[PDB]
Amino acid sequence: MASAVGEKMLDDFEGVLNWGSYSGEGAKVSTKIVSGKTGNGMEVSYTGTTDGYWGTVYSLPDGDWSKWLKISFDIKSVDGSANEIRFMIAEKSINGVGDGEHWVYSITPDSSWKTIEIPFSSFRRRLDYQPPGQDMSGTLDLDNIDSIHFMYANNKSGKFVVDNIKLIGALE
Ligand SMILES: [Ca+2]
Ligand SMILES: [Ca+2]
Repeated sequence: MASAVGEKMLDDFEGVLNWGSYSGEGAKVSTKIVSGKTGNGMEVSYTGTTDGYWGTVYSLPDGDWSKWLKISFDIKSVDGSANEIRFMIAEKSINGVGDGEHWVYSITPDSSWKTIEIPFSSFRRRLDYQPPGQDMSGTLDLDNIDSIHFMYANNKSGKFVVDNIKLIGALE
């Protein structure tokens, strides 16, 4: 730890890749490390179909960040396209099986680097799909997070880079 601003880095891609990519049923993925907005970055590549799927997954060491934190990441498009993607956040189960609640938000990139900061206040529940070992609170609980997922939100192809994935929070 360093005795400064409440900013907490999560990932910055300066070491070996540590994310869980997947696709299927006529949809496809490809993924590797690159040069990023700072030092190294990660680049992903996707191919869609109307009923197929693609995504990639991060496993947190620490999963409470309530009272005042926001998230921030840097992103840029390497197809030039403004492809529609979504985040999904899984909450902890009160039973200790699977997940407790599923929360979503859709976003779009640009052809130059963008610093996407989100206050967590923009997310909603996944409406047709939720887990059985649930909390069902209608509150996204930054006391008790389980995992985070990047996912398809469209059926076309696309390619992009990401870096600088952190929590932010100060008086400024
Ligand atoms: Ca970096
Ligand atoms: Ca909840």
